[PDB]
Amino acid sequence: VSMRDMLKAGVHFGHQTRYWNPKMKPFIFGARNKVHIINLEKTVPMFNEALAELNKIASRKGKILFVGTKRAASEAVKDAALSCDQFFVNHRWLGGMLTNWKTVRQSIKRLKDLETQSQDGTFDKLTKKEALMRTRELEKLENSLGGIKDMGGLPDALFVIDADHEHIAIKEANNLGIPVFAIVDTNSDPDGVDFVIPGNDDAIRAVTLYLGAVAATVREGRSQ
Amino acid sequence: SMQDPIADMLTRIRNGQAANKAAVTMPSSKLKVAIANVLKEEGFIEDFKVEGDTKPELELTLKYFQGKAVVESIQRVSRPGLRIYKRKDELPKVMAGLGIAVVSTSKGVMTDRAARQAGLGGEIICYVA
Amino acid sequence: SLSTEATAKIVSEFGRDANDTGSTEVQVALLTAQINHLQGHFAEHKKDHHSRRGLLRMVSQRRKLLDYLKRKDVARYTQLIERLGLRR
RNA sequence: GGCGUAAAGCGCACGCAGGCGGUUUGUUAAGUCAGAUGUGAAAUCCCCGGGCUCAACCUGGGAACUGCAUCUGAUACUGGCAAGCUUGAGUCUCGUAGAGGGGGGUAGAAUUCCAGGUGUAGCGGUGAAAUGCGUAGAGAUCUGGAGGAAUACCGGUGGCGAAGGCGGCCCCCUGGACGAAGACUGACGCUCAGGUGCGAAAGCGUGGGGAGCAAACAGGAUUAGAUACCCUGGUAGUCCACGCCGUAAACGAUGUCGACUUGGAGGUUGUGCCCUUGAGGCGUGGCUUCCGGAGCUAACGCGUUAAGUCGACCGCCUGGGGA
Repeated sequence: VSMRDMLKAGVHFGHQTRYWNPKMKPFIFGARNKVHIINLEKTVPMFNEALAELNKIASRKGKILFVGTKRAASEAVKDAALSCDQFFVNHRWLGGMLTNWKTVRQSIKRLKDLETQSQDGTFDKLTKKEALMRTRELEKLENSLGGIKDMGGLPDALFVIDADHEHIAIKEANNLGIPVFAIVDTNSDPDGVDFVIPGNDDAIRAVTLYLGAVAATVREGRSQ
Repeated sequence: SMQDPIADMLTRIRNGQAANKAAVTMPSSKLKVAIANVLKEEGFIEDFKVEGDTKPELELTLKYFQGKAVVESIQRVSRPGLRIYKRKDELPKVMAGLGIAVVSTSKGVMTDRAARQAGLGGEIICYVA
Repeated sequence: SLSTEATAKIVSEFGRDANDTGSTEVQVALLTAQINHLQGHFAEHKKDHHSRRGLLRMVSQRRKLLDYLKRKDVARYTQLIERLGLRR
């Protein structure tokens, strides 16, 4: 949140001037070497407001859903969402995880049944061909739905990295009225998000800074 | 060529409102300033200022409520190709009274309800809803 | 078109100053000089329609300037049309 | 209510009548507005009652008759008049790019033809053939000459032009566009029925010219037939001068003029700034190609060069045939 730590983390950096979105004009400070520079004076108050609303949602019995699938922010999202008893989607977002929850609930049930019969059940009726088949199905289903297995229903807030990369999740949350907290870069569309946090979403240290701040605020919210 | 500057002012307001512009600028005129006064006193624009002496430039500060346009519709009624004059008993009411109709009566430019209370008719400048 | 010296001469004899190059009299005189000069070119090049379009542009511009001058001040209009030899 | 594709933008432009017209002051009170007066026949329409036992019907009173004229005022807007102003529109200075137009000259490559040398049996053409040319020496090759037409490479969703269109090089005459900084005139403007002008190709008239190509035409093929596609020739024509014709899927199937509305990548042509580092970067105009946002659209798609939001004027459409 500290603008010095932000500027040292690489938050102010943006994409090239070609790929920019004109709707991101209020949050752009300028350009250097044909890449946009995000205005941190605009970034820190919006990030603080987003953190305040996230803390409210956490303290009011809420479920946060951390969404980010880029190879830069996958493991970071996993660590952040596990560090606060939350849920994450760090791999491919299945089209309809939220709007078609009544159908992916069955896949969650299947994943849970498979992992219980593998670990606690320990069928041992292997056949050495259906066993490896079931383990591969379990690993696919876990890489797809491993973060939201203990969610139960739809979350109350989405924290998205690279709002352009995750337009499907944002559109689903907007269809369901769930507030969206997205790290919107200079090339992304800030229309479908509620709490736009204009900052770099490609550098790894920037997303670790964002996720650490969000994890801290949601933990302090959990602990009231 | 420029044959209707009042319709041009209305079009500038409409296009600046649709583009979420903060303020719109245009060459000034007495009738433009009167219509801008009528719009400001009715609450459709925030403020207006006239800058310059030999070439006055009128600048209207557009108004938004919920990130939405305050001026939903603004149309030119009386135009150079067809002039529209109305008597006081047939003055139009926009949006069943929720909108205003800028009327140019012999006592200056005013709204349709002000011209009705004053017992006057005249040229229907525009409809603002 | 007209040379610089001929244009300067016309501006001087038809203008209220050596810099009054925009007066209606100066414009009409310059257009008349260009038309009279082009007359000889088109006597020899009767199939030059592309240049005759610019000639007719000059003619119509001079006509509109003369109409404006006659509507503005008829005395200067008469002085101009007698000094230039117009009125068909 | 419409005109990109469903019917509908004149092929393009100039322009008279007409329509509309930047901005300020004064004046008038023509349009406009307000009030009053006169009139707007009665019946009818409508409202409240009355009489027919009810109704139809009859009838009292009122409202209405949205109109016209006159008189008295108002002056915001439109109009008239007078004086202004510079931002629209033009003039001048200096340059820039361009297949813009008209006239004359010239250059090279190639096709064809004529004459000659070498040389010998084929050449040409096709899916295959044949018609055709060739022992009278073809085709091939070499040399010289004649004539006409068009300008390889450059060459490019490049440039110029109102449109149609414009392509070697040189000279002569000539129109438009754009840019820099100023000076000047001061609404002189936009559109335009009728009118006039320009208007691909084909076609027509007169006089030339005629290499190549090629309607018609002839022959050889193919075919059931083949008045065609294919082949061998070939006249008009294509070319030039001067007239006529006035039509095209004359297309962006998108009239002209002006204002406003997020962006990206290019092309072309000026101009300004900076140790010019560089064939550099950053601005600022003109024209132009592709994609795409809001918006619009029946959709396709258009999208700052709008088919978005508006204003002025014009042309056009009203089911398919007949036509």
